[PDB]
Amino acid sequence: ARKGPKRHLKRLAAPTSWYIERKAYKWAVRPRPGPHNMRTSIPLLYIVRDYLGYAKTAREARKILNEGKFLVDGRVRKDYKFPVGIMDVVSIPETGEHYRVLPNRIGKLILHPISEDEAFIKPLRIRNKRMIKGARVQLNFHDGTNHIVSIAEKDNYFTSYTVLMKVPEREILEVLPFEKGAYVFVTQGKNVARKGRIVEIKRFPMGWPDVVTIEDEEGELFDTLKEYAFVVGTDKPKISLP
Amino acid sequence: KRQRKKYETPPHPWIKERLDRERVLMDKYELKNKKELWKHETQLKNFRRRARRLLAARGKQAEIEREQLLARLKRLGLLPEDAVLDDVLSLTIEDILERRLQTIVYKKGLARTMRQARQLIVHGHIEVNGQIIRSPSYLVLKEEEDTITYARTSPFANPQHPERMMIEKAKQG
Amino acid sequence: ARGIVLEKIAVEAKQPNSGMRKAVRVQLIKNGKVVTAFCPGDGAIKFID
Amino acid sequence: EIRIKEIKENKLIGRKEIYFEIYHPGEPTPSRKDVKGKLVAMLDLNPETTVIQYIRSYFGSYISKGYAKAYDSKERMLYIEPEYILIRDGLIE
Amino acid sequence: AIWQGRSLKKPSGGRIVLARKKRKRELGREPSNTRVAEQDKRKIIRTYGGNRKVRLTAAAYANVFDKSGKGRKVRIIRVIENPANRQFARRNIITKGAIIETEIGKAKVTSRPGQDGVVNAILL
RNA sequence: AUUCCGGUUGAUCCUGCCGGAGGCCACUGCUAUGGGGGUCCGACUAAGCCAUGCGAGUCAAGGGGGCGUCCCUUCUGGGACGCCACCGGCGGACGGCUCAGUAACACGUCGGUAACCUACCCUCGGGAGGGGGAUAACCCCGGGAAACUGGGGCUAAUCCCCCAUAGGCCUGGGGUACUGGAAGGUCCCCAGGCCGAAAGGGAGCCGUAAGGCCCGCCCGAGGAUGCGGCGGCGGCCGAUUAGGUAGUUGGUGGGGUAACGGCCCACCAAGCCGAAGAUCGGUACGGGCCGUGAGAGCGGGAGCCCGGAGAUGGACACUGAGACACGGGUCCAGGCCCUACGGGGCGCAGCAGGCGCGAAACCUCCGCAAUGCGGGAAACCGCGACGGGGGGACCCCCAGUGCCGUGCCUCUGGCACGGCUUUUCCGGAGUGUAAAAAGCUCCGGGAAUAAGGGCUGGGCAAGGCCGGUGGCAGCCGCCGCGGUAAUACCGGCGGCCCGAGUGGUGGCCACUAUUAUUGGGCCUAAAGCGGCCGUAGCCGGGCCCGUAAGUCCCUGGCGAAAUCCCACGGCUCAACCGUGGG
Repeated sequence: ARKGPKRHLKRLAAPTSWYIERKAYKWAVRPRPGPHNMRTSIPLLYIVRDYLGYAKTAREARKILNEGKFLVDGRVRKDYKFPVGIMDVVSIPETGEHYRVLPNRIGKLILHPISEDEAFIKPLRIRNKRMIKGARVQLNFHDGTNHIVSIAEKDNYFTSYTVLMKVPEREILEVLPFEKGAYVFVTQGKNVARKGRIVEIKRFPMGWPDVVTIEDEEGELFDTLKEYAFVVGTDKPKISLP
Repeated sequence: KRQRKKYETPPHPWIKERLDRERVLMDKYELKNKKELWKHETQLKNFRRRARRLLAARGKQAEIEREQLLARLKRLGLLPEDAVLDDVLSLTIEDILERRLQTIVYKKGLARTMRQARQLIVHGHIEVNGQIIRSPSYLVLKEEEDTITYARTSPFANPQHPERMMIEKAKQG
Repeated sequence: ARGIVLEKIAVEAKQPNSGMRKAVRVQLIKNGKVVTAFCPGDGAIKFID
Repeated sequence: EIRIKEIKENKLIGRKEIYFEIYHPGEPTPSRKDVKGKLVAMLDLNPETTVIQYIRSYFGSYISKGYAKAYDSKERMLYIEPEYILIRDGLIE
Repeated sequence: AIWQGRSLKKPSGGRIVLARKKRKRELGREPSNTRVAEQDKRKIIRTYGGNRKVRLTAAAYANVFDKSGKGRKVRIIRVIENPANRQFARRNIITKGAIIETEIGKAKVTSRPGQDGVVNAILL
C-alpha cells in the first residue's frame, strides 16, 4: 500500500479543467502546491508548451523558463510546476503579450488577452481574516497569499470581498465590498463564466453555505453559492470579462 | 475495454428466403464476403434505431439529435433534401448500396464491369477530391459525387491508354 | 487433460443398437483418477497402446 | 514546387517556424538538401542557421507537408536544438 | 507494541479478524508515571511529524495559582488522594486532578504532567 | 431489434424436460493467416522455487582535502578541466509487481474534523549576536579463503554543541476585537513554570574596502500538496448454524496518541446485538465497468483508472516529515549458496530468462528521447518508469490472391486467343531512430505470385450419383442409420455454407412465461395442505378538519477521468484521437 506522498500523476487522472490530450502519453506534470487549489489552476508548462505553442517539446520549455522570459503577476517564476490559477495575469514583456486566466462556460480555463494598463491590477478574494499577535490583522486571499493591515482598518474589510491589488509591488488600490447590486463573475458551478448582478441573499444554517441570486445582463435570474460569486464591479465590470 | 465487431450475424443463417435474397444482392453489386453485406445492413439498422429513438423522444436535445440525423442523411445523399423524419424508415439496403464508391464508379461509366471497377479502385487509379481512396466499400457523400476522376499519375487518366477506349465505347454503345 | 493409457477395453453398444466400440482406461496425471476414454474413428484403436 | 501556408515568429526564442506544402505529383519524395536549397532562396535566410524538422508524405497524396525552423544566431540553435536533428541535416558530424 | 488501534470485537460481539498489519501511527507510548522526588527529571520525545513532547519522570516543585491569579513556585511534599486510581496515591504518583499536599496546603492539579512537563494546581 | 423447430401415441391434443439455432471468454485440430493500420499475452492451478544481468540516484555554486594534466608565473602559488572518495542537502516511503489475506466504515456516494499532522511549495511580518568542539580522504600498519575490519598522526564545512533573545508549550485571574449560526479558539494585560533559532555561500559586474544583483538558512501566521482517523446510506450464500457478547456495553476520573475515541487503566452499573437473520460457517478485494438479451433482467470483476492490501509465514526496532521500509536492519520457523570451518549470505508477487505446475501465456533486445520523476538555480545526468522494437491463428478496421474484348462449352462457371493493373520482390528518396529498423510514405524493373475449413437423412432445408463394407467394421448435439439393393458407414465424383478463416470441448446470457414484479402452475400430469384459532407482518369502509413523511414540479451543489450515444474535424475513409452536445 502507499507509504507516503504521491510524486507522479497519470494523464488520465488530470483535472477536468485542463485542455490536454488525455490519451497521448501516460503521465502528466503533477502540480506542486502553490497559490490556488488543485481544482482551479494548471502548471504553466502547459501554458507555454500548449496554450501558446511557443515550445513544442518539454526540454525547450525548461530552457525558456530558465531564461526567465515570463512574468506571472509581475514575478519571474522558473518553477515549471508552479500553479497558475484564477485572475492571475501572465505577462510576456518581450512580446508585450498580456493575458488573464478565466474559467470557461464549460468550466475549463482560458487565456483572455488584456491590455497593458490592466496587467498590474489583480483581484483577490478575501478568503478569511485572522489576527496575529501584536494585534495585526491578516487577510488570507483566495490564492494562498496574505496581507497585513492595522486594527483601525479592520472595519474596512470583510470575508469574500474583492481587493483590486497592484500586484507587481503589492499595494492595495480599491476594495469592492458586498451588498445588493454588485456586478459579479462566477468562478465554478454550472453557472461558470456568467456575469451578472447580485439580487438577493439566502442565509442557511447548519453548514449550508450562503447562496446569492444573480440576474444576467438581459435579466434572467439564477442562483449560485457564496464562494463562487467573484465580485469584479459594483455597477460595471472593472476588467474585460469574456 | 474491447473493440467490438461493427456488423451482425443473421439470427438463423440457413433460411432459404434470406439466403437467396442475400445472393441476389451479392451477385449484382459483387461484394467479396458476407461481412460487407451484413455491415451494409448494419448501418441501415442503427439509422432506423436512431429514427425510432428520436421519433418518440422529447426535450430540446431530442430535437437537436433529430436535426443532426436528418442533416447527415441528406449530406450522404441518401434522402431528398426536403425529407422529414418519416421517410428515413422506408430506406432499403439498395439505397446504401448505390452510395458505395464501387457502385458510383460503375454508374459513372468508368468501368464496364463491377469487378473491373473494384480492381481499378484497389489499384489506386481512382481519385476523389484530389485524393486517392483504395477502399471500394467507402461511402461517398453527395457533395463529393462530382469530383470522382481518374488518378492523375495513373495511365488510365490518359485517354490513349490501351484500356480506356473499350470502356468509352461501352459507355457510348 | 493429459493422461496415460492403462488398458484397451471394448464395449457392447446399447440395444437395439448392436456393435463393439473400442476405448481405453486412462489414469490422469492431474489427479490420478482412472476413467474410460472412447476412441473415435474407424480402425483407430490400433494407434493407441 | 513549394508553397507556404504560415510563418510564425517566436520572439521569445527569436525563431521563425514555417509550414509548407511540396507538390511533387509523379515525383519521388524530395531529400532534405534539395528542399533546403530551394526553400532558403525566396525566404532570405542563412542556410547554416536553418533546419528542417519533418517532411511527412501522406498516403495516396502528391502533397507532402514540411515543417522548417530558422534561427537568427548560431548559438541559440546550438543551445536549444537537440543534437540528432543537427546530425541528420549534417550540421554536426 | 502499545497499539491504540481498532477494537477487535463488534458492538454485537462478533469477533473481527485483522485484515491488515499495524501501522506506525496507531501506537502509543508507555505511561509516564510522574513521581515525587527532590529534583525534576525530564525527557524529550520525538513524535509524529517531528514535533516534541516533554515528559516528566520526577517531580519536586509545583505551580500553585491563587484564586486571584498570582502564581507561586513551591515544593511538593506528598500526594493526598488520587481519584483516578487508588494504586497511584500510595506509590506517590501524580496525574491531573490529583490532590497534593504542599507547604501552602491542599492543591488540586489542573495540568497533565505527562504532556506538559510541569505541574500546575489550584489551592483549596 | 419482442421469431421458433426435432423428440412421448396405432393416430391426436396437453404438460414437462432435453437437443438444435446466436454471441462473448479460455484450451485445442486443420489450414493459411501473404499486406497494412489502431489494441492484449502465467488472468484458474505453485502469493511454488530461482543461476543470472539490469531495475536508484544526483549535487565539488554548501565544504575541505588528495591525484592527473594545461597555461601562465615557477621559492610560493593562482586559475581551466577531469578523477577520487568523504562530510553533507535532497531522493531511495513515489514510481514497478500481484489479488494470497480480508464479509471489514476494506469499498461507492454524501457530510464532519472546531478533535490532527504536514518535508519539498506560495504569500504577509521578523531574524541571521557571541563562543566552543568534532573526524573522514591521506601517510605508517594488519588479519583472514572471505565477508568485514583494527590502530597512530592529520585536516574543514550550511558537520555538531553552549550561551544571548525572539519564539514553542502549560496553567490561574482579568478584560475585550475577530472567523462563525454558535461553540471554543483566536486578540490583549497580569501571574507561575518548562522548553528554546538560524547559515551563510561559489562565481561574476561596478566598487579600495563596503554596498547593489544570484542562491541559500531560521521564527510567527496562513493557504495549498499528501494524510489520519468520525459518521449516514448502498451493496453475497447457508436455519440440517437460535441465541450471542466479558472491556462485552455505558457512566465517573484519569494515562497514552499528532489527534477525538475502552484506545488503555481504576471504580461504578448491567448493559450491547438477535426473527427486518445476531453468532458461527462457506464464499469474495470494492467501484467506474464487462458479456448477453427487445427490454424488465441475468450473470462476471482478469486487461485500463480510483480506493484497499501485501513482499517466504510470523514477530520486532533504528533513521526519517512521511516505514515497521520489494532491490534498509534483527529474531523465530522453514528452504537454500560459499568456506583453511572459526563463520558468513542469500530471497525475481520488479524487467528479461530458467526449474516446477499444468491444457494453458513471449526476447536472458535498443535509447534516456517524446512524457515524466529526483538531483543540480544552469548545462546535464539515471531509470527494464517510459519509449522503440522481438515472438504470438489476443481484439477491432481496411485489402486483395487478377481485369477487360472475342469464340466454345461444363451457357450459373470454366475453357482458348489478344490486350491491361503489377495486390509481392529489387533499387532510389523522405519520416525516423529521439542510432538502424520500424516497411509507414513517393518513384523506377515486374508473378498474374498466398485459399482453405467444414457439411451433404431430418431439427436445422442445405447440398446427389457411383464403388467397398453387410448386425462386423462402423456413424451420430437430439431423432435415428447399417443383418446384401445403405440417398445417413468408408472412398470417388458432384454439390452446399463460410472465408483468412473453419472445426472440437468447456464456461456464461438468450432460447425460458423451465423462476414468472412486468409474467408462471397447484380437481384429473409436479403441487391448496386432514381441520380450526391467533401474534408480528401484509391488505383494509365512507365523509369532514389539519399536517405535508411519502408522491410530483422548479431550482444550488455533487455523483472524477476513460468508457456509452451523436455532429464536425485529423490520420486516404474506418478502427483511434480532438472540439462540441447528451
